[PDB]
Amino acid sequence: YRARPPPRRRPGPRWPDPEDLLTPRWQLGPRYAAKQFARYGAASGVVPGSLWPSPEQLRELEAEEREWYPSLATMQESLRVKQLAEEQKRREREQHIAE
Amino acid sequence: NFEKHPKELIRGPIWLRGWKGNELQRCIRKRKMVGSRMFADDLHNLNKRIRYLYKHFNRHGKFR
Amino acid sequence: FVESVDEYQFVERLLPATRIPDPPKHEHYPTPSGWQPPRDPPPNLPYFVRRSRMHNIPVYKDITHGNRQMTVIRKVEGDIWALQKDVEDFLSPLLGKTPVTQVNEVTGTLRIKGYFDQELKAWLLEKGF
Amino acid sequence: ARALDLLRGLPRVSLANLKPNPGSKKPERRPRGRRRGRKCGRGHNEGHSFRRQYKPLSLNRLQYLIDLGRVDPSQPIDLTQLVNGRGVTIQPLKRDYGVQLVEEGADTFTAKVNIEVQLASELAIAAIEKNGGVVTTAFYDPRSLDIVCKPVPFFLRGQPIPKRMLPPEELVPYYTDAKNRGYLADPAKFPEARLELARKYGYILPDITKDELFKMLCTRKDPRQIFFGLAPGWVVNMADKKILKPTDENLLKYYTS
Amino acid sequence: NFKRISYAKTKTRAEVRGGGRKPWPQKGTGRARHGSIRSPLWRGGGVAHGPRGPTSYYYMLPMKVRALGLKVALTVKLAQDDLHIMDSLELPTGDPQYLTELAHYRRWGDSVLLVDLTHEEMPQSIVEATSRLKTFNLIPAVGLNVHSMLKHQTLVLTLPTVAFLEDKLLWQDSRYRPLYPFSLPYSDFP
Amino acid sequence: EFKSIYSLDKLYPESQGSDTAWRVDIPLDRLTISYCRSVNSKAEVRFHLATAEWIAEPVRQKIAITHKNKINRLGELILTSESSRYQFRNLADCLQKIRDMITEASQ
Amino acid sequence: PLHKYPVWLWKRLQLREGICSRLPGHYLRSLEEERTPTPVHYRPHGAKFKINPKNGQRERVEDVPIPIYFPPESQRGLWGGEGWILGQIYANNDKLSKRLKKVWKPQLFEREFYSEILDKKFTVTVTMRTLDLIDEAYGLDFYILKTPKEDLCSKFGMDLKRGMLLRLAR
Ligand SMILES: [Mg+2]
Ligand SMILES: [Mg+2]
Repeated sequence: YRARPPPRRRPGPRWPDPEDLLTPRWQLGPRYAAKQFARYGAASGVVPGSLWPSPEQLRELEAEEREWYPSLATMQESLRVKQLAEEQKRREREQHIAE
Repeated sequence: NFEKHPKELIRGPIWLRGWKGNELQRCIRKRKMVGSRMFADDLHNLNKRIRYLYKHFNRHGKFR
Repeated sequence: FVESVDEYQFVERLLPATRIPDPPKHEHYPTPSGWQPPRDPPPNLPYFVRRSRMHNIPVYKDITHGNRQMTVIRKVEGDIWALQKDVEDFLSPLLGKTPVTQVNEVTGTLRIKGYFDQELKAWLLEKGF
Repeated sequence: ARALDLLRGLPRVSLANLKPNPGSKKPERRPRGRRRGRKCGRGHNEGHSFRRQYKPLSLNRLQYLIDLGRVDPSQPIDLTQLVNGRGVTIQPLKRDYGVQLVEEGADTFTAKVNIEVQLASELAIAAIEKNGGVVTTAFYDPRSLDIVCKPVPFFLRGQPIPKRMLPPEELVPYYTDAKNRGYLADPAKFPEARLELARKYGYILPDITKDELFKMLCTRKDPRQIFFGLAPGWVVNMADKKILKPTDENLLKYYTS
Repeated sequence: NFKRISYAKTKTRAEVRGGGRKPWPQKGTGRARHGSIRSPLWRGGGVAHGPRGPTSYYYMLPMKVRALGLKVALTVKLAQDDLHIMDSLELPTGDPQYLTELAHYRRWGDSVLLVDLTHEEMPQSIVEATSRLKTFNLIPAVGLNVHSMLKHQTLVLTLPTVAFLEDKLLWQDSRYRPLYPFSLPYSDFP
Repeated sequence: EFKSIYSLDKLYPESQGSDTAWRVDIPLDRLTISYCRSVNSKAEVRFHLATAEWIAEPVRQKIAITHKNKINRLGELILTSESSRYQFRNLADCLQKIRDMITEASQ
Repeated sequence: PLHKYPVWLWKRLQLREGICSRLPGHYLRSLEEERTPTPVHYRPHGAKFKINPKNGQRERVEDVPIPIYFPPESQRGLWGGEGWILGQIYANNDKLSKRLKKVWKPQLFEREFYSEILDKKFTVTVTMRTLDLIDEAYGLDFYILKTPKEDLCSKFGMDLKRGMLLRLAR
């Protein structure tokens, strides 16, 4: 006859049962419902509080920057110090070679 | 209109639904997919043949 | 903290595209880098050439077997043997020897042994269609 | 076209006819027999990984895309433009650098543009400025460049918009000098460089501010803003066609880096 | 070969039951010593190189080429005096005998496959009569495919659905380099 | 718009005007340039040294003396060189060779 | 054929099954969380990401939790979080030698405390590190009040903490 109609998409983003013991951790965590919001808007999602980072996470990001990002002036001062040291070393080597 | 690939339309076992390697690869995928779901005979069996195949690939053959 | 916003025109230019369209008109021919539009109307030659999806003259090289350099026109249509005779005739002054060429009648292609590529593209361009 | 009618000269092309093409697969010889087998197969780099890689963009091919209409000049020429029409592709992996201009043959090249690449030749800067281009060079950090280049997915990623970090110390002096026509240098030092290049290019540097797209040319991209038209920290609600932006003060502060 | 994954298996030199020790006296008798009464040389042991593992042969091969071939087969059915394309697949009657007698009266063929624009919008009378069509079939939009393209003697395409197939082949025509998976949003995806 | 903490409004704090992007010796009208692939090439620039109003009279005499081999039969001084052929590398060390000849004729 | 739920939670499966699943929800929480204690020998590394020594590359690195080889008898007293280590070692601590299996056992001392919360003197084995832990807690009752039972890592001290909690809430 005529077969059942072909596969459709899922009915929007579905949250999983947190009681379900079978679910992998990749689609039931903090960023997972964020992915659900990125799939089905706020139209099926939740309050957008997941979008902004946490204040504790904000301090963590600040620590990450403080241990992972200097200022341009500090880099410039280090470059100036390195250039001065290189020029002094070159002058000393030239004086030693000349003597 | 690109909603879903044929790479999902197959009704077959989740050990091997579309990553078709060698025999040794077939068992490797079977392990890393469903090993914590077997009775102990299947786990010992899959381990046995996995050891066998790992010895089988790089030891004795026609091309060297 | 949250606020609904409608300025997605900046979103619109951020959307990369897929369906590549025909080029905008550069007034002179050839283009600055020398691209061309196919001439209209097409010629009344039984040899027929289509262009690329990305719109160029369909000529390509072929590299194999270490020293094997050859070339082919891919999307030939019509009485392709006429195009083979014409390619031999153009090639006749080019190297002297008769052209070592084979068509792919089911595949609708022509291939000539050897890389005579840029001049072949020129010959197709001078054909205009 | 005799093909279709010549095919019509047979019976209906049933399933009994779909032949593999002659030359499909060489014969699967079981290694045996009187001819093939009697014995059956036996007889009787230190810092290559830390090396940067930058995609070289053929600017003649940029002229091609200009002519072929892959990237129109009516708006800014960014990595968004450089990828969006598939003229030259980037690879975020392999510890890469990004998009940088190429160096051969600017003959017959008539267009106005505003190029933003990681690196380019002084000849490339003069090439842009010969018709009056705009040349700027910031960095594009690894996660940052990866988010930037294929903007479709991160627009639906769900995290808020990241901001581009500054380049590392080795890359810092590169952006710090306007002689490269970069992004992280003195905005007045660029003028003497343009004059010196026009002397070195023998170039008549036109007053591009007098031109019609001067305001379009006036767009020089802000640092730490991968999206040319969007706000730092934002969220592209692609379903409802909305922009979700935070308003929290410490969040604004860490966002305004 | 698209989806079939066979399940036939066997046993190896350690899989089937039994076998750890020397089976019999190796030299006292005139017989042949072995390693086991559970290797593959004896009566009951191993099928030594049989098909091990439930195997699969999926092939997501060149999809644009698959599209062009699907077009090609559609063209073959077009030239073969088979592409009888109807305006709309309405059923003027409810009896399947009406379809059978019209098909013999139309000299269409021994087997028929009619496909429409939308499955929910497929006409109820047509499917209801078609349910007893033991050799004919009715199909939805995406179902026009290759083994189907040989399956009946002829195919009956719906007119707006024919345009839909055309648009599909047109989007198949001149597809640029994919830099994102085409399931997500694009500039002009639908 | 948005301004970074390290934005150019502070990163170049003095220059807040747009015109400092590009705001501003050898004459452009007098000389003639030529490039042609001859693979090989030779790229040249010629100008009438007699009509050279951009050169001082002692400088013009020194040019006509030292570059007398470069002075043609028509009195045109020409200079040709060899690296690569287009816009920025091929025309303007031809111009800069002329300029350096002028500088050497100055002193 | 294959068993449906995974055996990696089979024990956990029984935790929701029957009469034992009628246990208190507080007991379920106390047996459910798995917070880790400070180590006995696994000195903590600095931070999340740090520069590579021989490569100079900013890489994120964690620290390995060394398993605490706990002999049964040490559960009968209030030991520390220390114990023995059943592992191996090289002769000159050099990996190019033939290494042998080795042990790192603790040095305990039988001491006594007199808790006011217990209002009694208990004499048991403890560690000098455990002595320092109690002294830093300044009293055995405050120490019993302070550390987690998972942080306690001892049955007798856990029992003492249970008694102290019962006395305090009583
Ligand atoms: Mg080839
Ligand atoms: Mg058997």
